[PDB]
This record gives sequence, C-alpha cells and structure tokens, in this order.
Amino acid sequence: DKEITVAVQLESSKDILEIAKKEAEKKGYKINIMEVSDNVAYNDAVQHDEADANFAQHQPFMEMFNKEKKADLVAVQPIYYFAGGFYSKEYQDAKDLPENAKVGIPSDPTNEGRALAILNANGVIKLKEGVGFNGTVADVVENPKNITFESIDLLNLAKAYDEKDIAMVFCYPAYLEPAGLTTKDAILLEDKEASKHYALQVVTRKGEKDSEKIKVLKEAMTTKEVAEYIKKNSKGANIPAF
Amino acid sequence: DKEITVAVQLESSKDILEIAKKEAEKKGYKINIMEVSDNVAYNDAVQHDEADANFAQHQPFMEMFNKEKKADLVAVQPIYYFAGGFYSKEYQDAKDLPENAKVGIPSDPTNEGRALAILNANGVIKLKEGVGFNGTVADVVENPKNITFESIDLLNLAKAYDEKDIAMVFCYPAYLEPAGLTTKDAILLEDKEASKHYALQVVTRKGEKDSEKIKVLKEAMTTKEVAEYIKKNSKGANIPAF
Ligand code: NA
Ligand code: NA
Ligand SMILES: [Zn+2]
Ligand SMILES: [Zn+2]
Ligand SMILES: [Zn+2]
Ligand SMILES: [Zn+2]
Ligand SMILES: [Zn+2]
Ligand SMILES: [Zn+2]
Ligand SMILES: [Zn+2]
Ligand SMILES: [Zn+2]
Ligand SMILES: [Zn+2]
Ligand SMILES: [Zn+2]
Repeated sequence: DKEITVAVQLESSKDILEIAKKEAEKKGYKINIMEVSDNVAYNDAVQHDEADANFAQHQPFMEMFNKEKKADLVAVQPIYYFAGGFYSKEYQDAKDLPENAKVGIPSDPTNEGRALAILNANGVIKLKEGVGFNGTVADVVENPKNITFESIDLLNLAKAYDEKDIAMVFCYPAYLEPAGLTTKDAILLEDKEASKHYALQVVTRKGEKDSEKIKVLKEAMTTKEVAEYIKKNSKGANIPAF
Repeated sequence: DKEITVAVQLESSKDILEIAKKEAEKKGYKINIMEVSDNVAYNDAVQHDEADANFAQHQPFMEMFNKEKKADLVAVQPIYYFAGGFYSKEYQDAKDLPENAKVGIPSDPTNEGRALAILNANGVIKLKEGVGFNGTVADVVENPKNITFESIDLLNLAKAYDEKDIAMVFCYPAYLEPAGLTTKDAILLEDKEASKHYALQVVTRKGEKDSEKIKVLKEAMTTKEVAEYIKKNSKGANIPAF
C-alpha cells in the first residue's frame, strides 16, 4: 500500500499537509487528509488503524490520550512551536500586579500546566517541587500576592484581556489578533525550550514508527517549502521545529 | 444580602431559572442569572464566591471538578433527568449486532462511563468488577462480539447514527430530533435509577448548603410550575426529579 492517511483538525494543519502531499506524490505516495472537528477523533483514528498518522497535537497532549486509552501513540517529528505568554492591559510587568489580583489561565489541564510553568519560571508563584509542566493550581506552594487563578476557556482568554477585574491573562499568539496584540506585548513570555516541549508533532502508532509510509511523511513535512509556509502563513507566530 | 447569583450554561437552564426568579421575587429575593458558555466557568464561579450556586451539571460531573480543584461543591437538589440509550439504524436489538461491530460512545470520561454502564447492565459487554458508572473501554473484561468502541464527540453522535460502518450509537434525547428519533426507537434504554444518578442538580459550596439563600433557591425551583415547564419545554424528554 502506497497511501498515507493523516488525520488533522485545524485548517492550518490541513494546509501544511497539502504542501507535504505534493512532495509525497513525487515519491509515489498518496497522502489522504482526514479532517476532524474535535480533539479526540484524530487519536481514535490512529489508535484504530483508521489513519496512519495525525498532525494535530503536542506530545504532552498525546501522552494524556495514551494514559486514558492504554494506547501506544508516539511522537515522531516536531513540526513547529509557538510562545505562550501573559498579557496585561494595565500593568507593565508582573512585579506590579496588585495584591489579590485575578490572573486568567486556561481551564484544561495540559494548558493550565503550561501557563503555571511560565509563572513558576518567572517567580510569580512557586509550584511544588518537581511538578514541572504538570502543575495545577492546587500545586501552588507560594503565592506572595495571593493571586486568584481564574480558570478560563482557551477561546475566552483574549476577551478576558479586556475584563476589568482580570489583571493579566495567558494567551497564545493565534488568539492575539482581535485584541490588537503581538508576543512583543507579552509581560511574561515562555522560553524557547519550554515552547519546544509543546511543539506540534507528527504522531503514529509505536509499531508503525519505523515504517516506510511514516518515513516518507516525515521527509515531506520537513522541507524548505514547509518551513517557509509555516512562517509565512502564521505571520511569524509559528516557528519551524526543524 | 437578598440576591442569589446562579450560574447556567444552557438556554433551557436559564429558562427554568427565569421561572424560579418569579417565585423567589415574591419571597423578597432577587435571582441574578449568570450565563456562561463553557463547562468550567459555572464551577469556577461558585468556587470563587462569584456565584452562589449553579444549575448546569449532574453530581458525577461536579465531583470531577472537586477532585481536580480540591474544591468543595455539593449537590443540593436534583431537578430533572433524562434517559441515555443506544440507537441502531440497521439492527433491531443488541443480540443481532455483527461480530467486530463498531459502537459509538461519548468521548469524554463521564459520558463514556454512563454509556458503558448501560451496555454492562444489558450484557453486551462485561466491565471489570466494581467500576460501576466509572468504566472506561480499558475496563472491558468480556467482549464476546469483539466490539470496537468508537470514541465520538457528544455533538457528533447523532450523525454517527447514519454512518455506514457504525452498528449502533449512544445518544441523548435532546440530540435525536434531526435524526428523526425518540427514546421509543432505542434498542437499549438506560434504566430510571441510572438516569437519576445523572440528574441535573442545584450546586453550591458545602459551607453554603444550609443558607437561607440556597433554601429559597431550592424551594423556587421545585414548584408545580417548574415541573410543568420542564416536561413541556423538553417535549417529554426531561423528567422532573421532584
Ligand atoms: Na471576572
Ligand atoms: Na467510521
Ligand atoms: Zn487554508
Ligand atoms: Zn523532494
Ligand atoms: Zn473565578
Ligand atoms: Zn520537554
Ligand atoms: Zn532542520
Ligand atoms: Zn429560552
Ligand atoms: Zn410560592
Ligand atoms: Zn476509531
Ligand atoms: Zn447513584
Ligand atoms: Zn416531589
């Protein structure tokens, strides 16, 4: 078989895969792009051999699926990353935050940990020893300003920037446009090594990781043409991980 | 203070609370309805004293929030319940399912357990001893037909009914309309005691559960007028739990 079914969720992932599909066809392979509209479907597909791979998540998100489903997905190639950050409409820096400030963070566990790791790295709070990227609010062990962490859906974080009683909010570069911002406006920015931890990955089953199909897929997704697209199409926000 | 802030997500919950708001006003209380658009916000609000109560979830869903946040929410009054069920476009009953059938179940843990409990109760599969309503696919210990469980977003379950390679799918009565069905068409229907386990509840903080505000709220949400609305507005699908 010379067909490679890759499941994706975002239009951006589909568009990246369309570039790869051009290249793979020159090597005798047909990439079929399976489009899905929720964050489980692309993993279900690969788990059940309904897709050969997916391009939709970072490794930490994948590992949550494996643990829940006792599945065997592996990340085989990082493609791009971006910088999480905190944004404050009224304050210049994190030292200025008011006592009992409310701070907006993502409501889902993976992104909560990502946001809290940035605060921990910057001394805003201290997390319990060793929790790393898996911290939750309950792991806060020092909170000098008595910050209240407001758990906010990813989709509502940009709006929370303008909310009067929210001192600062976590956001991703994709969501900064309507609010009039870039990562240049961030008062705390995720360091590059942490962003690479969350790079979007090509994912497949463990047993398939060395197959010819996956080799062709990796090779077609890591060319100059893909790197240039990633940068251009994201307006500089997504950084190629190769 | 004579104001009661109740957070809700669904328009149906808001409409039920508007009836209650009429009654509470006659007892000297003003109910403020806080509308939210995701499944965390209503719990965050009550956790942080931003709302006095919420009306949006069942107790099992609430208990997941408590465990994650080390929070202290309690369910104080069930309001209505409905029957989960399985629906099959091509088969009359569950004994007829083909070998290696694909069966659609909800992709989120709480609803996965609810769906699997129905299969377990009806002998379609057997779950590991004692998992009750918290089963996952990994807890299946007997699977005579070698069913593959397709993990499908709640919003996509009704469509999966018409999917050629899906033998049967779990669905809720709210989602049956476009597909042309009622619970009468169910080939397996959740028993009443299990549906009551998942009754939508009035929820508050433990420390507030005996307060005058919560007493007035419970009383205003459990009248004849509310029961009739629940039944009429749902076209018979929601059954009052009082
Ligand atoms: Na607020
Ligand atoms: Na299918
Ligand atoms: Zn496009
Ligand atoms: Zn080439
Ligand atoms: Zn809050
Ligand atoms: Zn790492
Ligand atoms: Zn490189
Ligand atoms: Zn209405
Ligand atoms: Zn009365
Ligand atoms: Zn599947
Ligand atoms: Zn029960
Ligand atoms: Zn009664």
